[PDB]
Amino acid sequence: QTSNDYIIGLIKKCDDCEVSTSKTFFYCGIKAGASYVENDSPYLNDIKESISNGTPIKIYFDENEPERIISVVKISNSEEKNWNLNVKYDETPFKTIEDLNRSFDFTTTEAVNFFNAMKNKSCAINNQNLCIPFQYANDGCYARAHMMRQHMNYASKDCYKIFAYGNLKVNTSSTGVCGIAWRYHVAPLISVNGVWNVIDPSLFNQPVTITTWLNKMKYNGGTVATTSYQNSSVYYYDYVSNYTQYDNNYTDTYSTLANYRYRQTSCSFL
Repeated sequence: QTSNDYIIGLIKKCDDCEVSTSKTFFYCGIKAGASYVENDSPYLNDIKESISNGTPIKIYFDENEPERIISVVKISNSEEKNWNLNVKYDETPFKTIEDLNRSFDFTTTEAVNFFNAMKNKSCAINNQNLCIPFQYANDGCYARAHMMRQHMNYASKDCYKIFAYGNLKVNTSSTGVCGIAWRYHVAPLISVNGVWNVIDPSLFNQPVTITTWLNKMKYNGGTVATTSYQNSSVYYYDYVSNYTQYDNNYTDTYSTLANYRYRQTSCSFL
């Protein structure tokens, strides 16, 4: 088995995943969705060793089944250095909404135009280099949010990132049931007439309130454990460990957009 689908990062055991005597579930790097490896896989011990040492590794995924780990391999010293250079452990500065209230300000129509402009960059609508894979719900929220941030900044606007964490579940099907499960989700957050609005074309067709955004992620008994607010420069943030990843040159963003460019949402449950 071969694949061009890899990432470099930490692996964590998935505690609240489906019980199985044949598969073991993990979270790889900063993916919002779980992966798994077969229990008889000759790489399972490499995964465990990586967890014990708390070090990043390269993980390859089945090109026909993106959730499935087909191998892992130790990374080089330069790969490890480059990975470490984007990592910080630090508390989020922001604990409340009032903290955000201190360019971040959009008019109502500025917000709507921006939303629409981002929606039109979807790979499903305009398939081209750097298109944003809104059509692929399983993963990639971190890169979609960071790319939206870049486009904002070009117009001299900025945002915060809102992260939700928990047993997140959404129904992506308009007609029936195409359920997707996440450990977290992130989207840009902008100020419109003094109300913070989430900009998430992967879930909505317009700017919405935080409450509306969070409520979407409680499908089929889904729950939100907590949320975190972050500077837009923050690519990923783990509220439990304070793990913080930056992507200042949009290297990982571009790589992720490209990886998911042609992917279609795969229903986690039916």
